[PDB]
Amino acid sequence: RYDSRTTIFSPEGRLYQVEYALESISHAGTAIGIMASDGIVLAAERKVTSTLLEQDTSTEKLYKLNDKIAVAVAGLTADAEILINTARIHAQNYLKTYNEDIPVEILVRRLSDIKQGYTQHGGLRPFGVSFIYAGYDDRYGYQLYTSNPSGNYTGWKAISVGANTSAAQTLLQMDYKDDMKVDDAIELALKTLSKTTDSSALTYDRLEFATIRKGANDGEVYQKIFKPQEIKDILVKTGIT
Amino acid sequence: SEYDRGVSTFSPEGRLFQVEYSLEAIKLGSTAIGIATKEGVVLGVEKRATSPLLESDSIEKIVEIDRHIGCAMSGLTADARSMIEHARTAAVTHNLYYDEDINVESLTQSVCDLALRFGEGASGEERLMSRPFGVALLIAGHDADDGYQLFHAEPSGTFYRYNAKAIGSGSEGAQAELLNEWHSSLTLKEAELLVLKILKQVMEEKLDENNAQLSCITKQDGFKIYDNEKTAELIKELKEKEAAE
Amino acid sequence: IGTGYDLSNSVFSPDGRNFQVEYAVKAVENGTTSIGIKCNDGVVFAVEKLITSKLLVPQKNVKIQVVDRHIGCVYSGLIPDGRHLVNRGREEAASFKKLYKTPIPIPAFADRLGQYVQAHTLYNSVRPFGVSTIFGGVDKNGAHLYMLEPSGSYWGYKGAATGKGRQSAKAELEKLVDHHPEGLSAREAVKQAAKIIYLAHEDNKEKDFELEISWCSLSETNGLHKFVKGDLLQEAIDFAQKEIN
Amino acid sequence: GYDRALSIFSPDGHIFQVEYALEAVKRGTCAVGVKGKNCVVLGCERRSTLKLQDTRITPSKVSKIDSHVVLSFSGLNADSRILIEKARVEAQSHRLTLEDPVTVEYLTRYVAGVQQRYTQSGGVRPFGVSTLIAGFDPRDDEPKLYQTEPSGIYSSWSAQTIGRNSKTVREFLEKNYDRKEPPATVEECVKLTVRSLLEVVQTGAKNIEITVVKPDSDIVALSSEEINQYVTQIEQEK
Amino acid sequence: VDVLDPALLRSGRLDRKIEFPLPSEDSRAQILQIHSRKMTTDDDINWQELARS
Amino acid sequence: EKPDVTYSDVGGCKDQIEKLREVVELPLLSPERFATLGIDPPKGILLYGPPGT
Amino acid sequence: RNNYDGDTVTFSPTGRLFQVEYALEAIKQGSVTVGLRSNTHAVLVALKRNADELSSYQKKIIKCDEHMGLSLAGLAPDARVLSNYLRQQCNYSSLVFNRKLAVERAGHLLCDKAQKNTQSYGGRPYGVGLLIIGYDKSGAHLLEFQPSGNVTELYGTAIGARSQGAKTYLERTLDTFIKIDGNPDELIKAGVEAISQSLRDESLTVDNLSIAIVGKDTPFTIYDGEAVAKYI
Ligand SMILES: Nc1ncnc2c1ncn2[C@@H]1O[C@H](COP(=O)(O)OP(=O)(O)OP(=O)(O)O)[C@@H](O)[C@H]1O
Repeated sequence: RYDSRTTIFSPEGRLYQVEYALESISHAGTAIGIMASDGIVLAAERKVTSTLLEQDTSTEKLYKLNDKIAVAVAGLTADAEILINTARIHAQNYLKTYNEDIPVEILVRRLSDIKQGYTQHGGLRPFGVSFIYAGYDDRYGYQLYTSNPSGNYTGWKAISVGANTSAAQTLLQMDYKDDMKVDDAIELALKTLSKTTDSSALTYDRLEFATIRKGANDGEVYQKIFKPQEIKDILVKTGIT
Repeated sequence: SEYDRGVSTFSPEGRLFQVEYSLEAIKLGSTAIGIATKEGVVLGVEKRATSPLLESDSIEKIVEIDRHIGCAMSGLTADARSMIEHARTAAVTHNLYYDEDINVESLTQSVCDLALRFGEGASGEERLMSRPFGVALLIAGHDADDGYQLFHAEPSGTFYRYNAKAIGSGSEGAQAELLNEWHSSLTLKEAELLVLKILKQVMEEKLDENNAQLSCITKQDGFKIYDNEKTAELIKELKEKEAAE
Repeated sequence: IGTGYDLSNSVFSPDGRNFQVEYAVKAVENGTTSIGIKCNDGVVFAVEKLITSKLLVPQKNVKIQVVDRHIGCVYSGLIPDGRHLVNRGREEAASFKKLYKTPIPIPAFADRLGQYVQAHTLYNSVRPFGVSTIFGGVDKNGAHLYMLEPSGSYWGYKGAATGKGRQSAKAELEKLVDHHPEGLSAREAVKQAAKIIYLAHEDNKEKDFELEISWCSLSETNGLHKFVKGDLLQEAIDFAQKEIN
Repeated sequence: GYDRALSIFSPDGHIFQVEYALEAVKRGTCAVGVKGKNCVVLGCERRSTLKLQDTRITPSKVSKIDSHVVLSFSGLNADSRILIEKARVEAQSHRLTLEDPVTVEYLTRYVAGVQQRYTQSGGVRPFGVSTLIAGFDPRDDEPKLYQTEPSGIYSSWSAQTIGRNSKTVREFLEKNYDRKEPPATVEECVKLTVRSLLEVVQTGAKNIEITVVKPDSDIVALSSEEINQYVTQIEQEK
Repeated sequence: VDVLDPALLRSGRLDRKIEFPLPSEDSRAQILQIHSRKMTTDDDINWQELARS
Repeated sequence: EKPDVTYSDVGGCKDQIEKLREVVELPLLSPERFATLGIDPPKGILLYGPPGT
Repeated sequence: RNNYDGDTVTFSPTGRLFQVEYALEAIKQGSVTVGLRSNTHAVLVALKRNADELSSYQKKIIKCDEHMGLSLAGLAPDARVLSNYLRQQCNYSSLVFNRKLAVERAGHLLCDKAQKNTQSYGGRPYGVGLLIIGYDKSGAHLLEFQPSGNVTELYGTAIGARSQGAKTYLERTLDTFIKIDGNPDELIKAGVEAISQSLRDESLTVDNLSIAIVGKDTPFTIYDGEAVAKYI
């Protein structure tokens, strides 16, 4: 085998390290980002739950990297940690330098470059983490992206990474309508998350949620994390609980 | 084997098989022929095309290192960009330092110094190139003091002066022909048709100016890389000569 | 054996040891008889330097080297490797003389040398030494002789011996303690060294030897290191010749 | 086994990494460059995967280095990314030093030089990308189309295909194209570039991407509607 | 030495275990000599010098 | 018996072919020289190699 | 095994290095040269090998300085790096101490240099012998450099291919050529006879002879062509 390092290729010119790093994302739970006309909703899944586990101090797969762009996380979390910080620091470096907030495409481009750079040179490991970037910039309004652990990005109107990628993708696109209401965006997220997930009863503590809107509080990109007691309500509207 | 996985590791023969192997890279690249005369050295080459869409008039394999020092090459061109780069710098830094023409021989050594570099470090020549060079040069020029000289700079070994040398793919059959057809009585015009005559023999292609390129070092004419018409004219004379015979 | 242990020199075996350091010692076995004879008013060094053929020049190559002007050293094993440890000793010795304005104590030298050897077992981009080094001199607190193993072990020695014929050499030293319970004068311990090395040459009998003897003695060399040569050395030769026959 | 480093050679003199890099190009979609008498059209296969995927926010296969140099690529998308920004800066640094618009020769030679530098090194791989660097200059009216290869070797060719199933597309282009007569008009340059691409797309007239570069710093990227008139024009003659 | 059967590895079936090494430097020169006394010898030959090789 | 093969039907006048001549022909013509030197004349040979040579 | 043959930092079980041993093999494959000396003169005579007869030879003598120089046997790249380091040392000595550094003192620095690449991980070992000559206040000297890096002071030596017949010649005539002092012709003469004996597949020509001589009244001078026409 030729999986000894990033430098070395197989006969066919593929690199196994990239391949393993894709597979790493799908051994941690489903993550779904939906863009809609009236907001972009992010929703993610808890791969951990113990009866004495707490998860009310923090979301372990959602970080705001700037006051206008936030990311949902899929992969190993230690690997995740390093990069979340690198991105958020780079964001504010842009803010310091230009006195305005970072455009989405630059932010994604920076992290895929860093991730590729670890493949291109040295001994350092590639870091298999897939971020779903949901942002607003005046270039293309709402923008939903994801980053590959292969170290490039693609724009989206919906994407799912994490566990059950095939399952999440067809289900989301079947009930996609070009428009989409932000309430329906929420309703859809919960429905696809139940089916994918092997915990029969999808409760609010198995859910992370944020909705991102400039259609609420106009002239201002406002990202808002839902609290448990709000998540608890919407489950009763979708009839899970 | 096992002695081609270390560059500081010798064979039970006392040799380096990493280096040995780089000789076969030199041989892999297409044939180059140089022939020194008492009037100038004529440097001819082979090129290859697979499509006519290849611009054959805007590719390099005879390169100008100075206006009186020229070179041919054979082997990997990835390695050659770097090799030719170093050697340009030396000629220029000599005129920087001195206001006088570099020596052909002296240039030959400097090139081989960059060739020596296989790893990192080493005193009196800090090594920055990480693998064996896969490129050789036929180095032809003129300093007054030693007239017109032809060397073959060998990254594996060190430099050997030649009075005529063929490298590349067609080297073994050429060398024998070049024994029987290097003289101390060669003229520059005759040398020109000689080079083409030897090239054709070992070229399994068609002789044309599109895959050939003559050039001379004549110290009174400067380094002149030839035109397509000019070389075409030499292809034409060659054919009338050998038709009569 | 394999699996580390003898392939790397910082990796330990289940035996709690390293087999490469045993191999470092084995190269000492292969090296030639060197003794140091501690005395109560000096120290004496003798060495057997074999003669390979008679084209060699007489008394012009040694293994006796000096540090400062009062510390003699001689190494057995691998010759060019043994030079470099003494050379490294000099650089260390020089630093002591700079900072403290005084010659080095022989127990100070023994500590610094043993750190240098021990370092070459902590890294794996390094090779160990493969030499023992008998050394010592006279200082403040008198004469001291130490001997350093390629192991990085040392202890004080009333007699030190290394090289191939050291079995004979160690027995003769112990006889020397018994016959003279002060270890004899430094003048006669030179002669005593010659009788040892000649018997040690019954283990090396196939070729010829050259006896080089040096000393450093409290009042017989006036606290300085010098080579033992001329009528002193001629004496040693003669005493030694007499006493084998 | 001699395909483990770029400091170990085979008895034939190859570094299989470069050879396996050329197979990597083939993973990335085709790109085709063809020059005319007063233009170069740099045309490429584009991918439309899903309704969710966009085009606005979803990378183009053409990136414009500057206003008088353009660049297409084929290979892995991540590798070309670092190379393009790197290429763009190099292109700027020309003007910074010299104060002149970037030469196309200068650009192909440095950019593959970055590739070359990596290949020369044994401790790091180079890129797995082959590019087309096409352009003009405000001084020179001669149209130029250059190539890079993953070895860090740059070559110049009148017309070339690289990328996915390039070889098959190549043979068709040889025949129609002549060094004695390239396409006279721009529209005709485009028709040939399209005829070549039809082959790789199978069907898909949103999947054929056309860009045109002419001298005096004219770069245009053609509307969807314009690309579509060619496809329909080529089917009536077909 | 690790193909020796356990039958004979028990005391009183072997008692002397006697090692033959690969001829050392001093040993090569002597072996070479006897081979050389089947054919003509000359003053040219120095076995010590062949043994080093 | 008596092949209809010579060193025209073999290409190359290889190194092995030059050492091959010495084994068969040379001590057959003259066993005198071998006797005097004090070597016992070559008569065994093993030709071996990859297939198709 | 020869699994200790994979490194330069790993001693074998018998306490050898295979790396230093293979380097001895490379001297043998290298071109023959003879050193010898007298109290007042020292000479290297070396066989100048061409790759063919369109090839105009190769210099086997590198001038180190005006009182030093070396010849080679084995690797040509290797002779080149250590010649650069050695030349720097001669310059250094002359710059800082106003002095022609003793041959033997010079030779301990080149010995270390070798052992640097023996100690370290990376660094190619050296697989060349150099015969060093010089003439200082302490007269002529002759050193034989090893690929180990050991230094041996002899009155006479030869290394390279077929060089053992030249050692048997010199041994016999050892005391003869030493006593000749103030006569370079004879010492020169001796080095020619030695290297006659070596020959196989070669005959001496004018341009196989390179004689390098330093002495009591002689600069380091390398003699070639019409000046070795009196000694062909
Ligand atoms: N030396 C040669 N001259 C001409 N042809 C040759 C030569 N060597 C091999 N060939 C061709 O190869 C054919 C088959 O190989 P051949 O019988 O010579 O080989 P081998 O290595 O002795 O074989 P095997 O493993 O079959 O015993 C011959 O019939 C002949 O045509």
